[PDB]
Amino acid sequence: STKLEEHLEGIVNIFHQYSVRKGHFDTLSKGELKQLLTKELANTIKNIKDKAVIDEIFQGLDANQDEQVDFQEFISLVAIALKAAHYHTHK
Amino acid sequence: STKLEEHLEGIVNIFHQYSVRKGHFDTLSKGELKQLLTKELANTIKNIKDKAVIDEIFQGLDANQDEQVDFQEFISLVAIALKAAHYHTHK
Ligand SMILES: [Ca+2]
Ligand SMILES: [Ca+2]
Ligand SMILES: [Ca+2]
Ligand SMILES: [Ca+2]
Ligand SMILES: [Cu+2]
Ligand SMILES: [Cu+2]
Repeated sequence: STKLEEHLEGIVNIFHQYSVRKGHFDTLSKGELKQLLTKELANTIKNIKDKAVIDEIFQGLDANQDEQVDFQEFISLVAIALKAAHYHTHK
Repeated sequence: STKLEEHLEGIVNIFHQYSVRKGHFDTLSKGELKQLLTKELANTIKNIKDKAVIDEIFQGLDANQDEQVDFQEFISLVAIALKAAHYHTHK
């Protein structure tokens, strides 16, 4: 409804377009995370292509080591991307 | 440049339209946070026009106790609001 709320809805929508693909409809496997990062965060994260970088993000986000990133764990990634977007407006 | 990246930039933009108003240009006073919450999140968080409700959210954000919500602290509100918006798409 407000522009902020539309941004919140959009982030949720984008999570879901990747989370539905395989396995649990509401969590991201590593493959789904990889597709999300590659496509949707291509200009935000350095070395986004490199394989090592994705295994390491994935391990960092998977706080309970069940090999899935749930919505709550995914929020840590949004936090990282928000800080960088903030940095980017000033630099 | 991606849709996700635009949403993240849009969130920063909205933080700045309130943070520049008074005192430090890059942090939110309780006054600026009040305005932001009531105008931009009016449909996302329960009963946000009560005085008691605004005060609670400010204190919870201001984690080092310096009377400002800087952008890093503001990311916690974004996290709260994302979880709320996620809960609402399924409920
Ligand atoms: Ca999945
Ligand atoms: Ca997990
Ligand atoms: Ca300010
Ligand atoms: Ca503070
Ligand atoms: Cu969901
Ligand atoms: Cu700023």
